[PDB]
Amino acid sequence: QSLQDPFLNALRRERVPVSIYLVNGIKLQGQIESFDQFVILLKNTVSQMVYKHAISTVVPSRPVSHHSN
Amino acid sequence: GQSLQDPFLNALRRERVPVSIYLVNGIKLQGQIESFDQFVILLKNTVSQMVYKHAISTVVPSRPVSHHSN
Amino acid sequence: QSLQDPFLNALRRERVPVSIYLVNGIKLQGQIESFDQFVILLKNTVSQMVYKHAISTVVPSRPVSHHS
Amino acid sequence: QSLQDPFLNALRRERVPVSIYLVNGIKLQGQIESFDQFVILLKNTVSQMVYKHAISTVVPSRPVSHH
Amino acid sequence: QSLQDPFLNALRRERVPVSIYLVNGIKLQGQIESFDQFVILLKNTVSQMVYKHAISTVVPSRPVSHHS
Amino acid sequence: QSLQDPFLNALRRERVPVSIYLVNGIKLQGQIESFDQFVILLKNTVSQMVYKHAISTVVPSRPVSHH
Repeated sequence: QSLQDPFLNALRRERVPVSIYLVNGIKLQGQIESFDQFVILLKNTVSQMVYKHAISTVVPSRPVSHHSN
Repeated sequence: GQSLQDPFLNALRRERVPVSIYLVNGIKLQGQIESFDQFVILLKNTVSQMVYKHAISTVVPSRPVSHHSN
Repeated sequence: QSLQDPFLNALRRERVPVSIYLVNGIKLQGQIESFDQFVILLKNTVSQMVYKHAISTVVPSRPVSHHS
Repeated sequence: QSLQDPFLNALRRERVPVSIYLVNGIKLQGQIESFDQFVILLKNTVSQMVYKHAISTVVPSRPVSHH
Repeated sequence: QSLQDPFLNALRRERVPVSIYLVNGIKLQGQIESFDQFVILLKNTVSQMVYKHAISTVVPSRPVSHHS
Repeated sequence: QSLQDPFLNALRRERVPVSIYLVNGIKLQGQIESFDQFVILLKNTVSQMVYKHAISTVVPSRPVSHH
């Protein structure tokens, strides 16, 4: 019904490398493993739990089609 | 007042105007409002980037946008 | 009841130059056209939309009667 | 909530000079005129509306008997 | 059932010196007078009100039993 | 279903060293001692309380199962 879900779900389903930018000026990288009401797991060497409230932007490494409905 | 978010974001969208979104950390994002909902804005430029409104300070159009109001 | 609405309305009605300080450090300038539960529209050249969650303090440029 | 209203009320009544520090490191000064669920009106030369969500700490300039 | 209340109660009655670190990096000091759902009153020379939303970490100066 | 409960529980169960990056860019280390809807207890040399609203990301120092 909303946007968050399909956007993250395409990125993950596609295992596309993404960048996640934090409010503190840090730039995380890796693939979107899973997500939540509150968190995303970004997979790199380890799984890391990023809190949505500390996220500024989510930026794919390339155009991902069909981020649909 | 009334609800001002939608009529403003919608104006910027149908008119495919270039905007600058400013983050709470004082970083500047550019592009066009592709879509938006209760929590996020999709800013199309070279890709689509999901921006969380909670991380957004101010939205600025690059030129005046008519009505921008219901 | 609330203070935020009588206070802003007086600035809007009397169309006074205000300085909106944001949590980053940036000092916004201009006039308040309208507002909302979540945003203020500050005008100068363009109509720009501020989220209240990023505002620290609203300072009038000159004294305003913001009574009740 | 009920630890806050009595603290600010006491400050306001004594018209005590206070020091408001914001989540960004800036330090505001003046007197508490009014307050709300969301805002404090700190009076200086002008009345300035401060959002609580942007404040970290409110510091009395001298002791104040609260609740 | 939470940890945040037994944790602050323990520090309170024990009057152990704590260090409150703020979201921005500032370090407050003193003893925990009382507390709320939204605020903590940190006493030293004066009673200062700290907003929890601006608090990053609460670090007691000595080990404390904090159970229930 | 919560994802932050299994992840935190696994990390704690295994007593694994983690790094907690705060909304200010400072890194905290230790082991997860317990946790709340609002806080985590990071055990290092002292039992310290970290608020979740000040946490960017939680980083296990080595791969963990989190089945």
